[PDB]
Amino acid sequence: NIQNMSLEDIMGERFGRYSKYIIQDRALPDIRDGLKPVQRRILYSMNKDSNTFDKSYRKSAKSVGNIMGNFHPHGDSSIYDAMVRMSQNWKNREILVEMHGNNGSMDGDPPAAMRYTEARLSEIAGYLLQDIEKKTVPFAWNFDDTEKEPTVLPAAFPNLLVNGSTGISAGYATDIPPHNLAEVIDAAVYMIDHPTAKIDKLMEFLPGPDFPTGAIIQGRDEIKKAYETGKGRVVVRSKTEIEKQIVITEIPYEINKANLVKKIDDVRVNNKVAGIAVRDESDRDGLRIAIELKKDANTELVLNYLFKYTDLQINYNFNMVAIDNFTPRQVGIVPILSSYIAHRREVILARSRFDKEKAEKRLHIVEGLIRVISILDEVIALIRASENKADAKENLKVSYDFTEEQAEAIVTLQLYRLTNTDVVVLQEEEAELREKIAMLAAIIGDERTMYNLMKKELREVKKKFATPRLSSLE
Amino acid sequence: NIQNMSLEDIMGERFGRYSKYIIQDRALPDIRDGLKPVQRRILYSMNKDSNTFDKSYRKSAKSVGNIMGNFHPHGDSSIYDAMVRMSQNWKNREILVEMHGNNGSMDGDPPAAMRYTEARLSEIAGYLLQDIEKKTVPFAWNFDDTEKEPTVLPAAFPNLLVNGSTGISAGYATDIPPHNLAEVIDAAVYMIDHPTAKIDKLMEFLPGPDFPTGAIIQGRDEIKKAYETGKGRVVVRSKTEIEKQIVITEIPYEINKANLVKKIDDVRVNNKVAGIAVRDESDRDGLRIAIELKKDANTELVLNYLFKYTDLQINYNFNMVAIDNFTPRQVGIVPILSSYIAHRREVILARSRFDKEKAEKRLHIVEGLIRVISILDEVIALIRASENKADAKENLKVSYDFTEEQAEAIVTLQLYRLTNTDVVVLQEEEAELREKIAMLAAIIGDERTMYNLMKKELREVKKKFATPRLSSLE
Amino acid sequence: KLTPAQSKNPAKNELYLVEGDSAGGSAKQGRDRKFQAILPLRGKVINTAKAKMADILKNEEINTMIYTIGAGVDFSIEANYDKIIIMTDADTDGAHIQTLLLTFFYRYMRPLVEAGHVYIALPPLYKMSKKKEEVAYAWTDGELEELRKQFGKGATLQRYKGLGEMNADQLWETTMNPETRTLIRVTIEDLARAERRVNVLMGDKVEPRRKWIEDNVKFT
Amino acid sequence: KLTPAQSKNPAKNELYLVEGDSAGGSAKQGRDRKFQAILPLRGKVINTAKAKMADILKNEEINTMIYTIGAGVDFSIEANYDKIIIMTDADTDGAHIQTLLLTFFYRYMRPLVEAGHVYIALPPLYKMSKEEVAYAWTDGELEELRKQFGKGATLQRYKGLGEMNADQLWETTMNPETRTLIRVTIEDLARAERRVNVLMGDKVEPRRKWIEDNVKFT
DNA sequence: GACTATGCACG
DNA sequence: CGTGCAT
DNA sequence: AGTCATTCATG
DNA sequence: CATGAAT
Ligand SMILES: [Mg+2]
Ligand SMILES: [Mg+2]
Repeated sequence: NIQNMSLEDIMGERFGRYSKYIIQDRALPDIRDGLKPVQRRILYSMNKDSNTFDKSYRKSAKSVGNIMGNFHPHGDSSIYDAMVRMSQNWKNREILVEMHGNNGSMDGDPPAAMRYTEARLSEIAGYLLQDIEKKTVPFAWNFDDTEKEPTVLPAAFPNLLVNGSTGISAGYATDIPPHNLAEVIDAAVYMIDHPTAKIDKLMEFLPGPDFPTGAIIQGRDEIKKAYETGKGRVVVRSKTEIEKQIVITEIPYEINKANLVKKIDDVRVNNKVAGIAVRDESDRDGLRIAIELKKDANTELVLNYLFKYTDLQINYNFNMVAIDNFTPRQVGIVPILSSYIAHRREVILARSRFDKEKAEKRLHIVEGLIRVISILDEVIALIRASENKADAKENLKVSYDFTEEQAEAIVTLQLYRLTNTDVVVLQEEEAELREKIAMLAAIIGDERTMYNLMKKELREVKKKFATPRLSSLE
Repeated sequence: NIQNMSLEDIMGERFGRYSKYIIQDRALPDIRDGLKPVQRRILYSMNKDSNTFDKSYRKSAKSVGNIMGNFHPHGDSSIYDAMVRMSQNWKNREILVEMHGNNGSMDGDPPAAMRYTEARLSEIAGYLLQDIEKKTVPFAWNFDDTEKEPTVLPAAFPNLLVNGSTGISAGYATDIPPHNLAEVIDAAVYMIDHPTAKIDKLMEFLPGPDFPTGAIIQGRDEIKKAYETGKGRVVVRSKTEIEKQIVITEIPYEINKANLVKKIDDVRVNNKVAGIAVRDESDRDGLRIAIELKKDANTELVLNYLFKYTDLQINYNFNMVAIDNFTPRQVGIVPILSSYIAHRREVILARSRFDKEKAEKRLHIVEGLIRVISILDEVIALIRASENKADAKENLKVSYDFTEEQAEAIVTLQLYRLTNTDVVVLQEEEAELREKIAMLAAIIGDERTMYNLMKKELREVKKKFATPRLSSLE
Repeated sequence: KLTPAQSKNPAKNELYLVEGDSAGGSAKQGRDRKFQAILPLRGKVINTAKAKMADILKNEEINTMIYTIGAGVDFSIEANYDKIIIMTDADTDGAHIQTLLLTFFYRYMRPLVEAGHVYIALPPLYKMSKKKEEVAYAWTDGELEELRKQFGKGATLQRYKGLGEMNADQLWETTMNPETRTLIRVTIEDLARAERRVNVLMGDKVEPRRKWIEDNVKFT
Repeated sequence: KLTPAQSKNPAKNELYLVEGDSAGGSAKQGRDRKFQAILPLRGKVINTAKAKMADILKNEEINTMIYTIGAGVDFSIEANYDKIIIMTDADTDGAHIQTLLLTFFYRYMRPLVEAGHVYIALPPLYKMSKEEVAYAWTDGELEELRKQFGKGATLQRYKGLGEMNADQLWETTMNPETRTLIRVTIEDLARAERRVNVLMGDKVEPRRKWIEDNVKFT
């Protein structure tokens, strides 16, 4: 047996398969929850295993094993390395994982081996997962068909813009700068009300990136270009002070403090510029790089040179590419924001639909017990005169035409439950349910009532997690 | 602040700590279940996670992570490597782990990386764990104080002799050849009856090692020495056939088929002996090494040479050292067998004690419901006239002087349970319990009744897992 | 280091190229050592169409290949096997490596490919199972759905996320034993088309690759 | 490769010898870079009393030590630090490494040890919390800590140094103000030689006896 | 997708 | 040298 | 207790 | 030459 295939065609399929899997499944973030698969699987798994901010930490390696075993058929290092990135405040604006021990740093030192460290999900992360358990989101089978896995998260906040993301696949790469959770949500809410929103106005809310590493960002013009088109180049300058000596207390995002320092001193030794005279004195709680100068305090020339010749000033590039509709799009702020909004809509509606059914069920059951409490004597008498649990059930259905579930509920009632015969209490819950159901039915078919609830939850999230800007605009 | 210490004393403590931990906690097997800690923790963990012979396999790495996280604070490789050894039929006589995929082989090829493979506990392994859950064995806290871990296993069979063990610590090393599960248990049972047993008689039962790799074992005299003293040297010869050519179909335990083959052909090329004329033709299901000869069929001289000059015949050394009473002993068969027996005694007694309490509890409860079924009417009437579940309980205790647990049991009874008012059925269980309790109370204080039960279970285990000898004696 | 066949007979002896040592084990084990050799690579292979000459010949994995095959990069022929068989894990990362290995052969060892000596071996991804056992194999997603329909309830599904994850007997019975196996035979039916295609996908330019994706990758 | 201190001042500058890169990170991070250098080793160190000369000097980890310290193996002195501090994970495998590192210093760099320049740093194993927080260094300490915290307490065990944070490593075991160090001196020579050669020796037979007689397997 | 160095006892 | 748990 | 090769897009 | 997911 042999199938004969060409080189062109074989190369064709085999490439197409991979190129696709890479784009969707590996590198590129979903435009909805702004996560790559590994990220999502880590989050879901940790949370399912209730490994959460409020409870004790847990041996990273145990976490990694479970992810690998249940959801993610790949290297441990790929997984844990990714998990670790999510614990890095100089990398992410709003961290989704808290790790206790050594998880690297700005000097670039390598994260401690996984067998050493311990991890949990952060607080805001829970918000990414909020409502997951109330059928709010599409599930798929895992690779084994053994257990079910979310295809996207609920997403209480617009993670995509908040923590940015990068970014290397076949044919596509992505870079998305972090943003100020507060400011982002502002943009979101504004759009929720005025959908036909122009970028200029949105910019009043989201005025450009917010790097966790602080720093100065200059390039209003190109930032707009980025927000409209999806591509742009911006300038980022470390933040400088002069002491009577040059003090550095913020550096450009994605830049390596350690090497940055060597490269500067290399300037001195090569005496590539005048007054070069360089020390790093940084400790747990503050960044400090001291460039202390000699005689001819040509400092302005020296500083201006350093900006040009070293990575004290660099440019950051925007390549905002996410997966929308199962496909690679290069998108601006408007598509991201919009698509996030429309997502939250599906979420809210799906949630409420689930909540409503649950309400209606217990309601039908409560409606039931209320009837029973009136016939209790004769009801029990029947149950006793019955042969089997099942026969017991079948007799109530026949006689007092109760329903099926109503029957199981009456029958399985324990005994001390009879200690509480009181149609008032049940009636109290009955009101409660009826009011919830009617509230929900509104959201479901009330489009503006729906959008308002969105706006509220969003505002509530802003209040909880909002923080001052770290990066400045020039 | 500074504490001033000498070199002698510091070196003293620091060595003593390590030497000890290594001996007890790492290298040396417990004389009772014949396991090293890693082994035990693997077994317990897998089983607790119900990863068992009867159910589907599970991603080794998930298994490894859990062991590391809960019980075993060390390298994954150390753990998984150990787990893999336990899956190796050419290494262990009776395998305690079944692994699906590549777990190495006789050619010595390295086991597939853990992310690739899948594993479960074998069937006989369950027997090592049998009764674990009925307080049969001393527990300790894990390193974190989060969960409790067995300090030894129950041990339905004498694993120590069966799967042997080795064996490198500070001051001590161990080598213990595998044995024939059937023959071992014979020895055990005989000793159970005739404790003052001499080695000569025991030898009639356990006549020396049984290697999973088959082979020929010659050295009756030194085997006795080993069984008495704990140290001995034995000769092991590969099993040979002549075809009309030398055919090899069994090789010496712990020997490397691959290199063994090279070393033979090296004899030919170096023409170190006469008729050297060597091919390995082995496939999944059978070992075959062909040494096909030239003209002067000095074959006997050639074979006799090969035995001397290569590892076709080697000697195996006995260094039987286990941990008894928290300490290193070099022990013979008699101590091993005895100490195993005495263990099983504690197990059986502890088990029965647990079983008895459980019996007595439900019995007290059954005794209770039987009373109630007579007063059912008035009882329910009381419960209804009661305010709280708790008040409900307190009223029965006051009025019908029921007990505390009896009360919870009556009160929590669901409703369809009233469908079954029938003192006959309860009385049936009541008999059952009383008969079990009285049986147990016997074992507990009946020493021979206890030993008999041991003998039975042991025989039952022999019947289930027994297999023909693989290794032959000359 | 390689695991060679007993007989050295360039007429009927196959060289099985594998994605790593772990898979290598599985291969070596389930296999007819009379005429089957096994050569491990260390993961993803150098893009021979994106790097120069020195960068290439200097890389261990390509060099080892060149040696164990004979002919050489120029080329020349009959050494050394009448089949060079690319056997990668069943997933998509496997398909990438196939893509890379093929371009290397296509670029340098061209006569080899034109000749009809380069094969792709097609090992299972999924195995589904329901003394009485029913067992089927799938090779990609779609196949899985149909298999699932067949087995209906009860079935367990196993996915070989890497070759070292299936056993010896399995690898043999399914994908190596010539009696019951099936192989893909790679031939080039233009030259111009091949060059055209390889250079876009495997090329260095990106801009065209991207377009080729957009236009042809069906992200349904 | 090492992480050296800002000032090069052999009068007050310490060299912290660590069990690996993962721990190295924790060290480098929580630390006063003015006078604290950090030098990682790749796990268990060569038994310098069981191997020859060439085997030894040829091993990377010993050689790197010799270089970064100055003096040399003969020896000579004042380079390069007025403290060489052995800081190993808190468990027992740490204690083994301490044993190995000490014999190397004792065997070759003897003047160093006789001088009073070799230190052992004593980082926590267990931390218990109820916030009320205590630290334990070995088993026994744990029991007493457990009694104190009674119910509710969570216990954490640093199974390796890279498992505690920066602030922690500093506050507990590196900051001279609140830290405590062990200072290793030799108070015979003959006794030291005698002892080292048994434990660390090559002979086994004596070591074993030393174990039986003195290792309390309670 | 793989690899390397160390301790420890023993023949 | 290699063996089996460890760093 | 560590380490190394390779893909992929972009400046 | 990183960068961050992968073999
Ligand atoms: Mg693969
Ligand atoms: Mg350690």
